[PDB]
Amino acid sequence: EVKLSGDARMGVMYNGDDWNFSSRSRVLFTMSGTTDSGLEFGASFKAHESVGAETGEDGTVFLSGAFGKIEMGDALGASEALFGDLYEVGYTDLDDRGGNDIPYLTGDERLTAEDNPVLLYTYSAGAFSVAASMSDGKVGETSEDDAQEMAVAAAYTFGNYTVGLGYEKIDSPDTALMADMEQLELAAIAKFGATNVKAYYADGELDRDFARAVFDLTPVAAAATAVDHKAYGLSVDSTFGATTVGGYVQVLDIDTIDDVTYYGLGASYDLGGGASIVGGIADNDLPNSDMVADLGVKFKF
Amino acid sequence: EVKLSGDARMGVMYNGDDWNFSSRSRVLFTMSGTTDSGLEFGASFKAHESVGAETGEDGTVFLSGAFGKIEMGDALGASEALFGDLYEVGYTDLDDRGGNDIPYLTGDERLTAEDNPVLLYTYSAGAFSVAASMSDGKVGETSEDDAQEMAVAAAYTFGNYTVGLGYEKIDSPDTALMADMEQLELAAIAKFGATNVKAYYADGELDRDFARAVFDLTPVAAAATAVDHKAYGLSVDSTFGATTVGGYVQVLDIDTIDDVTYYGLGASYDLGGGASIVGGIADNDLPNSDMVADLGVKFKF
Amino acid sequence: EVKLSGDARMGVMYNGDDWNFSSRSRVLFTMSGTTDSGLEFGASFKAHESVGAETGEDGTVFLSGAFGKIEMGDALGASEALFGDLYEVGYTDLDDRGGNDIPYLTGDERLTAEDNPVLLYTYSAGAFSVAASMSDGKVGETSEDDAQEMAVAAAYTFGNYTVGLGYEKIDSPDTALMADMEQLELAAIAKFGATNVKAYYADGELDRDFARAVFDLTPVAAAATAVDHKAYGLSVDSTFGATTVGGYVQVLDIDTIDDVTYYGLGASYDLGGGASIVGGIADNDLPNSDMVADLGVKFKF
Ligand SMILES: CCCCCCCCOCCOCCOCCOCCO
Ligand SMILES: CCCCCCCCOCCOCCOCCOCCO
Ligand SMILES: CCCCCCCCOCCOCCOCCOCCO
Repeated sequence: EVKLSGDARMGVMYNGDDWNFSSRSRVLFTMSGTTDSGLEFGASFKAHESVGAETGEDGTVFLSGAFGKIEMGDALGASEALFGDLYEVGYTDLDDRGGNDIPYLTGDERLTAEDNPVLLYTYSAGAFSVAASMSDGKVGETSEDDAQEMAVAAAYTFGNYTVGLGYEKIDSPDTALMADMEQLELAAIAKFGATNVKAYYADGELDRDFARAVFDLTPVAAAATAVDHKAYGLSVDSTFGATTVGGYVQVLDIDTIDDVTYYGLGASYDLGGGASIVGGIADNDLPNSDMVADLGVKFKF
Repeated sequence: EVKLSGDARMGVMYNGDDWNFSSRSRVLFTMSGTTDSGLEFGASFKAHESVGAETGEDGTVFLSGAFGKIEMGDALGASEALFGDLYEVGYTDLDDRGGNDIPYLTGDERLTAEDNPVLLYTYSAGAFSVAASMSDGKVGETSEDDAQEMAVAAAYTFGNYTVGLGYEKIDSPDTALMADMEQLELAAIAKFGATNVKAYYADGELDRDFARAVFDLTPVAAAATAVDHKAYGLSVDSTFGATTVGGYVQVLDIDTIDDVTYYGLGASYDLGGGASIVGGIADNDLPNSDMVADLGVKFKF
Repeated sequence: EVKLSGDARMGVMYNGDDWNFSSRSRVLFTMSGTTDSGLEFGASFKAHESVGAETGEDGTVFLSGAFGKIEMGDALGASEALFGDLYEVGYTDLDDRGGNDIPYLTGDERLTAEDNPVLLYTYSAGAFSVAASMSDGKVGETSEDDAQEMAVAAAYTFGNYTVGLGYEKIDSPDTALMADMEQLELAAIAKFGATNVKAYYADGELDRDFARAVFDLTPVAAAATAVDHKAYGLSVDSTFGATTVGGYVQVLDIDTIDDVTYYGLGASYDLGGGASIVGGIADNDLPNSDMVADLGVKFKF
């Protein structure tokens, strides 16, 4: 069975200097089935991904059961599968100055995307959850000696709160050229009525020149070094009636290289029916940074 | 909600010299919704446009209400939104020698396409209609100082006839390189039973070397000059029973550069059910021009 | 009317040296309609082919009736339309070492693919079938003097068996550069309960350097020569309960150039519901050849 859903948005966006019209529409194909013993299986991808979904680069395929779910394709990484990301600000998701996303190292469309189809395993039992993920250590089916990437996370919900932790590791095929990167994450999610609060603290080590490239700095002509980093952040959103207001603030401090605090503030008004007016503002504290902002309508079909 | 429709055609086509098989199939995704106060909203794009529809280059998004409809994306331009184009000849739309389309300067996939998402506003009240359109004056969200393009049109239906007028203007970012282009259009549409008659007269001014490029002439190594042009044409089609016969003739006279009359004659036979046999013939009076022609079946699903 | 179906698979694949995750998902658009006298017409293409299906390179359009079916697009060639191919081994279709496909010269995505939309005509009456196919002798609608390719096949079912024959011919536009290629095929299909047996014998002549390129050999700096070849093979599959086991073996002997025998063995277990576990092994006898193999699940929606 194949079900269709879709979305669209339109409005105006300020990129720091000019306003521009911004719009889009997408269509999602969700396919499902149950085997005779009650195993579930399915697949989904958006229409603009038809081509990569046909090679396993985009879209995901899965099979679940009493043993947990195995998913393959552009599967999220284990930590991000359990904890997700922060309040999404702006109708276009105002990612320009850093975004609402938690800086997960692996999985998805993140640092490991070249590796795809990656595999995600997840399993819950009552109030606990575990997730583990990895590439094959080759570039999909072309047996390329590469990035072996992997992650593990686990959570525990106790009433109102989930708290969890995860570990992500990216192995370098030539550490004289690229240090291995690793990160440890702790996250705590709390819902109190119409308010959601999500907070995280991650720490680990990054390859020097990847870290210098994050902040847009030329690399240094030397062998690879690992620098230490710690990241952390918070979003709060609440809904009153049909109005949600929310924001987030996060910091990345990569030691010996630079520090940035980035943030955003947004609001939505639900017109009911699948449409809402959404608008937002995000920025960070580095040097250049010019706020971006937007305002428009978002539609779910 | 997401509805699917689609089309397909197949037959043989004569390009001036040889016959070739010609065929295609397309699928259109139409998505709709109503908000709690009865505002309508939607989005649509064809499957082969999944990629550009995801950036706002292809497909359109809209929101309508008592105030009129706002549409954003590859929106038609205001004049073309009210008056449309002439009898479509041939199963492949025999556009080779000039086509059935009225030479609108803006909107759509026309001279302004780079500008997209462009915006179209339309509003009717009883028997009158207004439409206005424009780009943002940037290249979508990449704030590129460019083509500010805009148009306005209005119509009035009085029984059997609509008559209307429109104005289209394209501003040059460096008039020493490209003159501004403008056009004024008047159109009159009349339905008399099973006969439709559409006629227009447009006039204005074009950039010299754009006009020379239309007729496929090298440009002249000089600063930009505007040349004056006037365009006009007519189509008539009628249906008897299951057979429609129709044609059009149009002329473009760009002063000091060249004149062309182009035309076409076609017929359809409806097999009922969404299929019809369609065939046609088009040509113009320039020098080379070898008639193109075709014959095949067209299918709507 | 537009119906959606789709498929997906996931598992691990061994390419001769390494195992890799391999997965995909696809969506097929099938569109149909009946005219007032009961002619059927339709079109279909997969989502990842939206772009070529819009030019007639991918997907097919058709119109059938009492006269037979005419199909245009990426239509299969006449022989392959009647006889199909051998047991498909492996969840990814383990085509690496030669595959389960019978070496048809024309149609489809085979040697004639550049030619597409190609045309297929088929007609059955009781127990007999005929099929004929061809390109236009141009490169679709760009009138390119090329490959005129064509084929004819016919079959006869007598109870338990179909036996048939076909002829395929590819004409060279410069025989000093490329010999014409031709092939004659005989095939016999037999179903005995849950067992299917398919066998073929083809023979003809190939262009020398195409034949040398098949076996991956540099060509020889001389004018084109035709070499003679004969191909033949067999697959057997049977289902016991929910387990199907099957395999095939085929040989290509191109005279004065090289001989290869290629084969594969696979099995499926049906989980019911559209999912099955499939796995397989294929290889050939040339020199390098390292077996490929796979194991995973396949899903139909
Ligand atoms: C710890 C691994 C991080 C991996 C993902 C990168 C996280 C990026 O967000 C942090 C930085 O703030 C935004 C980027 O700063 C660069 C300049 O602004 C962009 C235009 O020049
Ligand atoms: C007034 C602005 C016009 C902007 C759109 C162009 C209108 C084109 O149709 C008129 C010309 O007739 C067809 C083209 O003539 C050129 C040569 O034929 C094509 C193959 O060489
Ligand atoms: C008679 C016309 C044949 C036209 C289609 C080609 C048939 C290919 O299958 C036969 C050969 O066996 C597989 C290929 O052998 C080449 C080397 O292996 C591949 C990796 O190097």
